[PDB]
Amino acid sequence: DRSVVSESTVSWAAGARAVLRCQSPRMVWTQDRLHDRQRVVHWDLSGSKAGGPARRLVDMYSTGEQRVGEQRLGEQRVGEQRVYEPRDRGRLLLPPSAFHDGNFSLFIRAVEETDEGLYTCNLHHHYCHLYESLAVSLEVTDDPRAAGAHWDGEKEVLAVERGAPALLTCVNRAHVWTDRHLEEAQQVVHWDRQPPGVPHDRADRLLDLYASGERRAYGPPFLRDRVAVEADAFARGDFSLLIDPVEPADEGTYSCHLHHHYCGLHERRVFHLRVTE
Ligand SMILES: [Cl-]
Ligand SMILES: [Cl-]
Ligand SMILES: [Cl-]
Repeated sequence: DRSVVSESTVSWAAGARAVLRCQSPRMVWTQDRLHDRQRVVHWDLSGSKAGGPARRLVDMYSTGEQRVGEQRLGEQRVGEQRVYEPRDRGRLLLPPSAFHDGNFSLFIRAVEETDEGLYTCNLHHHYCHLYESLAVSLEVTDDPRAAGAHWDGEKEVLAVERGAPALLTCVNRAHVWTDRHLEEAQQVVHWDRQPPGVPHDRADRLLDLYASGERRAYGPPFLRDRVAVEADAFARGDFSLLIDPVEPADEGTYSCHLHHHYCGLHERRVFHLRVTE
C-alpha cells in the first residue's frame, strides 16, 4: 500500500549521499492527447428499502465536443443533466449551470417511498483525478409535524412529507470544480531550505523544476555542485533531492513544494536534516 510522509527528521553522516524522498503520482506529466478535461457530478442512492444495490439517480457533465453530423465544431464546457430512470425525468433536478458556481444541490419535486435512503453527491475530475463526496440522509414521513432538517454533526438529515418536495444541499465552490480558473501553468516543484530554528517563510530557494524539463538552481557553486535531482523527474513523479556529499553546514529544514495550481494541488514535504560526525 502507498503512504505519504509529509514531514520527517532524518540524520545522515557527513560525506554521505543523502536522499530526501519527494514523490507524488499527481505530479506526473502526460501528453495532451490523454487529457480528459471533464468534470462530472452524480447523485447516488443506497436505498434502505432495497438494502442492497446503490443506484445512480442523475449525473451532469461539464464539457463536451459539439458536432453536427461528421463535422466536429469544437469542444466547450456547457452542461446538461441526465436521469437514469425515464420515470425520474422532471422529478429530479440539478441547478442550471451547476458547474458555474459549484451548486450541485439535488431537487426532488415530489418524494416517494422509494426515495428513502442515504444519498451521496459525488464529484469527479477526470483531468485532475479528484474525487469528492458528501452524504445526505432522507426520511419520508406521513406526519407533517415531523418534516424538517438538521445537521447531525457530519451530514444533513432530511425528513420530508410524502409527496412534498425536497432539497439535498451539495455546494463546492473551490475553483477546481467551478468554471472559473486562472490560465493553467505547467506543474512546478520548488526545493528550499533554511537553518535550524527559522520559520518556513524565510527559507532560501534551492531548486526549481518545471514539467517541461526546465530547471533553475540557486546558491553558490559549492552548494549547486552537491545538490541535484535525477533527470525526467516529471515522467515518474519523483523529485527526490540528492545531496552528495552532505556537509555539516547542510543541517537545517528542507522543503519540497509540489504545485499544480489549476488542480488545487499545493503540498509540501518537510525534512529536518541532521548531519552527524
Ligand atoms: Cl460522430
Ligand atoms: Cl410513496
Ligand atoms: Cl524533469
